[PDB]
Amino acid sequence: QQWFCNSSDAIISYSYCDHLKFPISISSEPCIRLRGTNGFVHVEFIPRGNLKYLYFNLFISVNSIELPKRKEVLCHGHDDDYSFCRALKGETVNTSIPFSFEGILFPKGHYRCVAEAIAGDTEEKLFCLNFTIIHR
Amino acid sequence: PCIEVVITYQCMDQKLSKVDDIPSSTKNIDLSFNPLKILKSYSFSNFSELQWLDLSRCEIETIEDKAWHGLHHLSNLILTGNPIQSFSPGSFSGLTSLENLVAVETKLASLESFPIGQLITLKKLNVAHNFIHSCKLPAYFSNLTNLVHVDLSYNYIQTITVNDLQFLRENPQVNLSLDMSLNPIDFIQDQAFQGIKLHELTLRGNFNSSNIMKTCLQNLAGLHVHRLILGEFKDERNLEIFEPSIMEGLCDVTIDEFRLTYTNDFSDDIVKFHCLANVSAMSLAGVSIKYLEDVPKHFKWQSLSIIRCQLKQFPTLDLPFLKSLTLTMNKGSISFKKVALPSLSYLDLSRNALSFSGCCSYSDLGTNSLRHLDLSFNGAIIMSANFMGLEELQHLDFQHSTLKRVTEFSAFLSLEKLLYLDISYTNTKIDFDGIFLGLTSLNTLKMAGNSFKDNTLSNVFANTTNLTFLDLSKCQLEQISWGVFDTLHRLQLLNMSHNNLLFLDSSHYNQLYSLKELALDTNQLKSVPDGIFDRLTSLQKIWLHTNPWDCSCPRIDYLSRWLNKNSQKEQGSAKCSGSGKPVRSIICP
Ligand SMILES: CC(C)(C)OC(=O)[C@H](CCc1ccccc1)NC(=O)c1ccc(N)c(CCc2ccc(O)cc2)c1
Ligand SMILES: CC(C)(C)OC(=O)[C@H](CCc1ccccc1)NC(=O)c1ccc(N)c(CCc2ccc(O)cc2)c1
Ligand SMILES: *[C@@H]1O[C@H](CO)[C@@H](O[C@@H]2O[C@H](CO)[C@@H](O)[C@H](O)[C@H]2NC(C)=O)[C@H](O)[C@H]1NC(C)=O
Ligand SMILES: *[C@@H]1O[C@H](CO)[C@@H](O[C@@H]2O[C@H](CO)[C@@H](O)[C@H](O)[C@H]2NC(C)=O)[C@H](O)[C@H]1NC(C)=O
Ligand SMILES: *[C@@H]1O[C@H](CO)[C@@H](O)[C@H](O)[C@H]1NC(C)=O
Ligand SMILES: *[C@@H]1O[C@H](CO)[C@@H](O)[C@H](O)[C@H]1NC(C)=O
Ligand SMILES: *[C@@H]1O[C@H](CO)[C@@H](O)[C@H](O)[C@H]1NC(C)=O
Ligand SMILES: *[C@@H]1O[C@H](CO)[C@@H](O)[C@H](O)[C@H]1NC(C)=O
Ligand SMILES: *[C@@H]1O[C@H](CO)[C@@H](O)[C@H](O)[C@H]1NC(C)=O
Ligand SMILES: *[C@@H]1O[C@H](CO)[C@@H](O)[C@H](O)[C@H]1NC(C)=O
Repeated sequence: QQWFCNSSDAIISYSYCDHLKFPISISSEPCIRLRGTNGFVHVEFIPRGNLKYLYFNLFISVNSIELPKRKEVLCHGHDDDYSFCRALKGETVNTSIPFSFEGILFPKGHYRCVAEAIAGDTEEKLFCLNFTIIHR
Repeated sequence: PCIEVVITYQCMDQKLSKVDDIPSSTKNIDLSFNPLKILKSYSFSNFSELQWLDLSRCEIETIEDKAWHGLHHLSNLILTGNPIQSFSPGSFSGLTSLENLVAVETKLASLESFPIGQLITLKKLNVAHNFIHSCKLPAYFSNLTNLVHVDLSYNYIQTITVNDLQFLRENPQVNLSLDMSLNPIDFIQDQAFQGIKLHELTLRGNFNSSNIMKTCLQNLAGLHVHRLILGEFKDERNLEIFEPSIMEGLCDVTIDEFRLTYTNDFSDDIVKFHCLANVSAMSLAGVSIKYLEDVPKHFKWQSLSIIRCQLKQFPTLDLPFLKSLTLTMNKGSISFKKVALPSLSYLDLSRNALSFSGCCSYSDLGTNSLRHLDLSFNGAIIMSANFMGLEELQHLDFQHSTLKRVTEFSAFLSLEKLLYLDISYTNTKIDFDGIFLGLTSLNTLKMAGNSFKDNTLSNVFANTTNLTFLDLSKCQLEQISWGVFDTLHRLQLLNMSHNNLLFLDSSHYNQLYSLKELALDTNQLKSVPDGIFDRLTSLQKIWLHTNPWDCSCPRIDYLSRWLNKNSQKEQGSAKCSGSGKPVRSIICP
């Protein structure tokens, strides 16, 4: 739904979770190649809460097999690395995040990853994405 | 009067005066710590096939002639601590086929009057802790064509001359190892080692001053050693200082393997001394080395071994021909640091209390030909890659190390050629069915001492078809999911003992066509489904003991009858709860 791109070895799309449809625009330049990619994530949204303590709950399934729940912290709340950790509830966020990954072997098939963004100070969900990766 | 062990009789410290209640078929007799005082003749004639004779500390002062008649098969004779001193001619008459003579602390004074010239089968000669003052390799050594080791440790040898080693200069075809340790050597004659070839030369604890050692190593010139061993002991004379220049003489010696043991004084420069540049195997043991950096890139080391040392930092290594790296039993704790060893095929980093953050992929090692990785008995090993670049790996050992994050992805996905994996006692709680994806060649999976989510054996072996050995003992298993063993058509040993299983299910074992050994002991089973073992057509050994079997009839009918017909297969004894009666004895009406 919300956004799709296909790279040399991957079809990558996402949509909002069924239980949470708060809007957010996330794109990738270039389209993620699972063999290894350097680039930027483009994020553009108005958060429903402060990002001072932003972290994520990641629920990953690989070829329909469930991986254990993960928790990943982006903003620790003190001298954080990203400018958007300063953003407040209702403030426009438009940013490009450099990312890079290589050297990992991804299994063939399709993965599901729902990423749930939480404001750690309120424990309230800010948004929720439902990624769908196809590795060919 | 003695103690029958097996064929093997143990008569140690029985206050015996002489060696007769022993069958002629006996092959091992330990007679030590008995006041024998004399070895009279004819004595061992009735031991036609005696192989091992131990006469240590027997207060023997006299060996009569033909005292060893009838021992046409004795291969090991041990006479340690007997004050016999003067060996008569023919003292060793009759001892054919003997290959190991231990004459430690027998007050022996020289090799020239040691009547061993006729023991053509002899291979090892230990004459340590005697009074030998001379290094002369005697003339009759030419008949002893099988002698390959002579131990002259703890004697009074002060000098090595050219004529002492005359026997080896004349016979370069001889393969000999000499142990010179604990000898107060202070002079080696000029050229004394020219044209001399030795397999192993041990020179530990010989030198008290720096300059006597430097002088003596200079006169090693011309020697060819396959293995040279240098060092000192904590409870002995030591060098006040050990400067690397002491080893200048080693540049005239051709050394294949160099081995440094404990030295009271040590500097990290000693191991990088330039005369060691062309050594092919370098080894440190008990060395107080703290850092190993800046090893010259032209060093030709092919193996490197560091045991029981004191490295404060993980070594930075660029040795481009190093094929084997061993770093074990290191004191303290260290954290793994990347290396670039493009020839590395064997890596043993076990027993170091080592932490490894980033395991594992090519960038950690810089080799494409690694086949053996032992990270066992270490600290925390944080998994973050799945062995890209390392697909040639055949042996992987994590035993007793704290694996982290291994259940949060397919950490072994690249290891399609792996044959042996050991994650036993790694504090792993498995809650991911794809934990063993990629291990399609695996033969041996040892994962004892771990646990499973909800104490349930999940479908983790769906794509480990070639498993032949699976140890799941001590995983606190309480039940097994349906179909977990459907694919293991080649499994030969299944150990599920020391769990908390309350029930079995027939279907789990219906396709173990290759199963030879099945261990179900020390669980909580009270019964088994009828016919559960009926398709195990390859079964040879089964363990069912230490289970609270319910022997009420007709419930225990199948098992009692099966255990009786297959009584040769049961190891241990499955017992009825309450009475302790063996289950194979129950006959239902
Ligand atoms: C296979 C797919 C693409 C579906 O998912 C991933 O690739 C995931 C999810 C990425 C993602 C986020 C947001 C949206 C989409 C995708 N990324 C990792 O698992 C990972 C990343 C960096 C690491 N350095 C490690 C190291 C192992 C590790 C394991 C468990 C853990 O809790 C922490 C680290 C892992
Ligand atoms: C760190 C950032 C975010 C920049 O990039 C990543 O996260 C990338 C994937 C980015 C991506 C996002 C969305 C869609 C597609 C791709 N991934 C990893 O870096 C990673 C690292 C170590 C691992 N050990 C694993 C493990 C994967 C794995 C999981 C399960 C499994 O069964 C097999 C493999 C991954
Ligand atoms: C010379 O003799 C020594 C024995 O003193 C041989 O070395 C041994 O080699 C075998 C394998 O061939 C090993 O199992 C032993 O552990 C070795 N012993 C020692 C003390 O190193 C050596 O191979 C012989 N040299 C030859 C035959 O050229
Ligand atoms: C199954 O696993 C158990 C425990 O993991 C093995 O038990 C050991 O057995 C030997 C021989 O009796 C003992 O010396 C050890 O002390 C035992 N270990 C423990 C922790 O009890 C058992 O041998 C395995 N059965 C096999 C491999 O057939
Ligand atoms: C994600 O989408 C899939 C279908 O594409 C759906 O089955 C699943 O329930 C969704 N998960 C969430 C958390 O919305
Ligand atoms: C968001 O930032 C990008 C990068 O500068 C810019 O091109 C784009 O116009 C911005 N969007 C808005 C709505 O300002
Ligand atoms: C044993 O050696 C001696 C001298 O080394 C020699 O004279 C004698 O012939 C040898 N014994 C044999 C060949 O049986
Ligand atoms: C050690 O050297 C000292 C002189 O420095 C000497 O007196 C002593 O005899 C040497 N050790 C032995 C065991 O002889
Ligand atoms: C080691 O080998 C090189 C090359 O054969 C040679 O030049 C050198 O003299 C040898 N000995 C050393 C470096 O001590
Ligand atoms: C195991 O590998 C086979 C290979 O074809 C694959 O078909 C199967 O889906 C795999 N099992 C899983 C993913 O559970």
